[PDB]
Amino acid sequence: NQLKYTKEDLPFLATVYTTTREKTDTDAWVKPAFLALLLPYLLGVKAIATRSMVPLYRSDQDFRESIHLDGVAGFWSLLGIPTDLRVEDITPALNKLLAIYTLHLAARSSPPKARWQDLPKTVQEVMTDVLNVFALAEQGLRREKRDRPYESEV
RNA sequence: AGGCAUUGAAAGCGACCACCAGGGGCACAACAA
Repeated sequence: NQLKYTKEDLPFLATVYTTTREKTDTDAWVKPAFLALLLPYLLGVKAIATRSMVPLYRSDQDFRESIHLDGVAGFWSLLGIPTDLRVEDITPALNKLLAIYTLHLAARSSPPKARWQDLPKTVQEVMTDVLNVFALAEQGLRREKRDRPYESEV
């Protein structure tokens, strides 16, 4: 949103926190889960995402994983992505998470209202059988009232 | 009015067609205490 925060304390324990205005859990977890994979990929830092005000304190081999996610909504467990990740796994995780977000927002979403309350069903069909990726594409087409995909979407 | 004589060979189907389009999710609810 050349330093501008020079009066603020140096962050030895750097915590960042989310707020959302629909009241459900999957809606609460979609931005933290994305941020908790993302910030280690941008900055090489180690993340714990939790509801807990007390953290796990990190040290020289507590550091043996890059990310922990304490108790994510069940869309996470349904994707089968680990709740704890070593640094090599973070780009596989960001790929699966954005691939399911960019597939949920195509069908079972509306342009001003993302309807993340339905994300567990979009994950469960994609994981059951991979051709359901095209079943979701086709749902998108019908919402969009379009009979055929663009050449790019194919 | 009589005897006689109530039938006979062959054929018993042949061609073509055994479907056509279009739809194959639609809505919402993902926690409550």
